[PDB]
Amino acid sequence: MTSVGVPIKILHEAEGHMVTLETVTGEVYRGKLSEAEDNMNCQLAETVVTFRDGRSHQLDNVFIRGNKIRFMILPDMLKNA
Amino acid sequence: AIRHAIQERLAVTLCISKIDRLLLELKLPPADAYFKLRLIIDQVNNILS
Amino acid sequence: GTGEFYMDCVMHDMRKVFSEIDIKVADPVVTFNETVIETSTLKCFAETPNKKNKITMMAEPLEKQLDEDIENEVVQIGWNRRRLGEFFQTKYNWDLLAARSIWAFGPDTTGPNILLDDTLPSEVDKHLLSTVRESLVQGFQWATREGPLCEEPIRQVKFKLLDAAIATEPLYRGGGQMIPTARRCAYSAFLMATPRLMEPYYTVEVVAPADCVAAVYTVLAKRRGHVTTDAPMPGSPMYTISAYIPVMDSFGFETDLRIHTQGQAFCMSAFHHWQLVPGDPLDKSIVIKTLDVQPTPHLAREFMIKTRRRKGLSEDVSVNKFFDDPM
Amino acid sequence: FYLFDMKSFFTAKALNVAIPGGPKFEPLVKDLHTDEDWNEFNDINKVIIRAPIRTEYRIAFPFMYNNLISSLPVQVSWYHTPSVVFIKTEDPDLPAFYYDPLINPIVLSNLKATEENLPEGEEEDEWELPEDVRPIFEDVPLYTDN
Amino acid sequence: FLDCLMEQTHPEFYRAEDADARFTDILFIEKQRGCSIKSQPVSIVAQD
RNA sequence: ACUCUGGUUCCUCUGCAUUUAACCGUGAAAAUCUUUCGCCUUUUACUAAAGAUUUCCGUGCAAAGGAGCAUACAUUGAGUAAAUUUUUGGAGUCCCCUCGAGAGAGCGGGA
Ligand SMILES: Nc1nc2c(ncn2[C@@H]2O[C@H](COP(=O)(O)OP(=O)(O)OP(=O)(O)O)[C@@H](O)[C@H]2O)c(=O)[nH]1
Repeated sequence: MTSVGVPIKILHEAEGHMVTLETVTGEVYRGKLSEAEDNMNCQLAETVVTFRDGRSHQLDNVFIRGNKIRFMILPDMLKNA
Repeated sequence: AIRHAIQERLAVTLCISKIDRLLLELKLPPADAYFKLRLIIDQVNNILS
Repeated sequence: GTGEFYMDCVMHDMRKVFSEIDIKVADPVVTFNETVIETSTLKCFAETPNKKNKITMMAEPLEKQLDEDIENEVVQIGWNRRRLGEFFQTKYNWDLLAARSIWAFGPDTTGPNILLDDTLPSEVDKHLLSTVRESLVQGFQWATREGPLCEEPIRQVKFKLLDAAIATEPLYRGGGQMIPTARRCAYSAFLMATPRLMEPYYTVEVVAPADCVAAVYTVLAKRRGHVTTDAPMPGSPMYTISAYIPVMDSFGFETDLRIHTQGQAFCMSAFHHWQLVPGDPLDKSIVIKTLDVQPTPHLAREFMIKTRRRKGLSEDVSVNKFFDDPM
Repeated sequence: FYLFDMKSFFTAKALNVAIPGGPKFEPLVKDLHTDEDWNEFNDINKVIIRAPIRTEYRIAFPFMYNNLISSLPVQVSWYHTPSVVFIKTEDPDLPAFYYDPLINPIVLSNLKATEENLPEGEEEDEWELPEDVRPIFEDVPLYTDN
Repeated sequence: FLDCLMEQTHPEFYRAEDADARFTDILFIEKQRGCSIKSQPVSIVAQD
C-alpha cells in the first residue's frame, strides 16, 4: 500500500485480535476485528455490545462507520510489531 | 506432490518458478513465454480436475 | 528403502552420524511377492489333527485393480456389511451376494488378499461357522504372510472357503486344531492354483533430446525395461521418456544412463505396479548355476531358489507333503 | 563431468578403483587382498547378480555399495544440476529473443484450457487506464545488438 | 525460494553471488549432494 | 538550525581473515616427524601413498597516517515546512425534569 500513517498500520495488525471500541453515541463494542479500513471503518465479529447504562448484548456481526468511532483499545502484542 | 496433497485434503496453490529460464535460457520471446506459463497452469488444472 | 539414493543417504548417516563402525553391505535385492495365476483346479481339503473337522478352500487370482484399492485403503474391512457390499457392486459390478460374505483381508487389514465364505447355508449354521470364523481368518492371515514357495508374502490371491465339518468340541478344537489346519488348506489351495512370483516395478521419467532417446532405449533393453511415452516436452528442447523397469534390474540404471548420455539425460524412479516374474518357480527342469546367465524361464526359478537359500530354507518346495496322500 | 569431477576421483582413490581415463594411485589400505576368503558372507549361492555392480555404481553411490566406509575417506559427488538448455544462435541477424525450431512447440493436444474469469463486458468494458499509465519500459527496445 | 524469505526477514543472511545458500538444507550430506534430503521447518513473520 | 569531509591515485604501518560441507588461491611448490612398497656391498639424493606440522609464491577487507597529481561546497554519520458525506474549516447553541450548596452526568425532553 501507499504509506498511510502508523496508527492505521497498527489498526490492520489489530485485525487478528480482540479490540474494544467506543462509538460517539457512547456504546462500547468488544469483538474480534475481522476487517478494518484506512478510513477506520471496523467490522467486528463475535461482538458484545455494552450500552452506556451497563446493559450488554451479544451481536454476531457489527459494522461501525469509521468517523463514528471514538477510540479503540488494541491488544498489547501490537506494541512489539 | 499435487496428487498426494489432494488426498491429504491439503489446500493446493501453485507457484511457477525459475521464470528466468524462459528469457535467459530458452529465449522464448514475450508472447511464447506467456503460452509456456499458460500451458503449465493448464497441466496442473488437468491433474486437479 | 525406496530406491538407490535413499539407501545411500541412509547408509551415509549410519557410517558418519550414528554407528561409526565397520559394516558389511550385501548386494541390493528386492523382496518378492507370491501370486496365483489360475483358479485352483481342485478344491483342496485339510482335516484337523483330531480328524473331527474338515476345511476346504480354493485359491483364485484377484480382480486386477483390487489389490491397489486394498493397499491404498480405498476400501477398508471395517465397512463390512452395508458399505463394503456397496463398494464392490458399484466399482466392480460384482459378486455382491458373495461380497457380503467377505469379512477378511490378509496378511493384515490392508493386505492384498481376500478370504470369502462361500459355504452354502444348508451345510452349516452361521453361529457355528461364526465361532470358527475368527480362527480361520488367523490361519489365512498367517498363510498369506509367511507361507508358500519362498516364504515371501502372498499377494493378489482371493481365497474362497467352502466346507462344513465342525463338531461338539469348541474349546479344544477352536484354537489349536483349526488355525494350523486353515493354513495348510490355504497352501494346498494356493499350490494347486499354479503359483508364480511377483517382483516390484518402477516407473521412470527421463529428459534428454536427440541422441539420448536412443541411449535410453538401449539401456532399458539391457535391464528388461520397456518404454511407453515419447513426449516432445512443450516449449523445451528436451524430449521426455517414460518407461517401466523392474526394481531388481534398476540398481545400475541411473548411473548407466548418465554415462552413456554423458550426463545429458537424468532419470528419477518411482514405484507402482507388481508384475509377474517370467517362468515357473516350480519347474524342476530348470537347474540353476550362479556362474551363468539365467534369462527368460530361469528368472522365476533362480529368484525362488536363491531366496530360499538366503532365508536358509530347504532347497525345493514342500508341495508333496502339503497335498499329502489323500488329496 | 558427472562420473569425472573431483569427488568421484577422491572416492575412486579411497575405494582403490580406477575410473576409465582417470588417475590411479597406490592402495590406501594394503590389507584388503589378504582378507579374501569367499565362503561365509560372499558365498554367491545366495545372491542374485542381475548385472555386474562393478566400478561406476560403487563410485556414484558409495555408501550403498562399499564395505569399510568409515576408515576410507569416501566423499560424495554433487548429485545433479538441472541441465541448462541454452541453444547457441549462429545467425547474428536473428532477433535476440526468437523461437528456436529446436525448441518443441508449446502445445499439448489433449489439454483442457483453463477457464479465464475475465470481467464481464457491459460495465467493465467502460473501465479505462489513466492516460499516463504506461508499460514500465515502453520505449526501451526489447533487445539490442549487444 | 525459501532463501529469499530468509534474506528478507533476516538482513544478516549472506547469500553468495555464485551459488545458493540453501539455508533449509542444513545437513552436510545435503550441502554436498545439494539436493534437499530431509524436510526442515522455518518460522518467520512476513507481511502481505 | 550542527560537527563534518575536498576528489582520485600511490606508499607504508596496524587489525581481522578457525563455525572450514566448501573457498582467504576457480591456481598449486618444497621441507620435517611418524608409517607402508621398490633401488643399494654405504649415506644422501630417491620411488608413491597416508596422517600430523612448518616454510615459501601469493590473497581479501577494514581502519589510520603520510606523500603526490588535476581543485570545489554543497553534503555524509546527526533532523523540518489539500473549506462540499469517514478526521485538517462546526449539527452547533439555548430552555425544562433528575442528583445536589457548588458543577456536571442520564441513547432524558424540546426550539
Ligand atoms: N536458472 C535458474 N536456476 C535456478 C533458479 N532458482 C534455483 N535454480 C537452480 O536449481 C538448482 C536447485 O535449486 P534448489 O533451491 O536447491 O532447488 P530444490 O528443488 O530445493 O532442490 P531439492 O528440493 O532437493 O529438489 C540450483 O542449481 C539452483 O541454482 C533460477 O531462478 N534460475
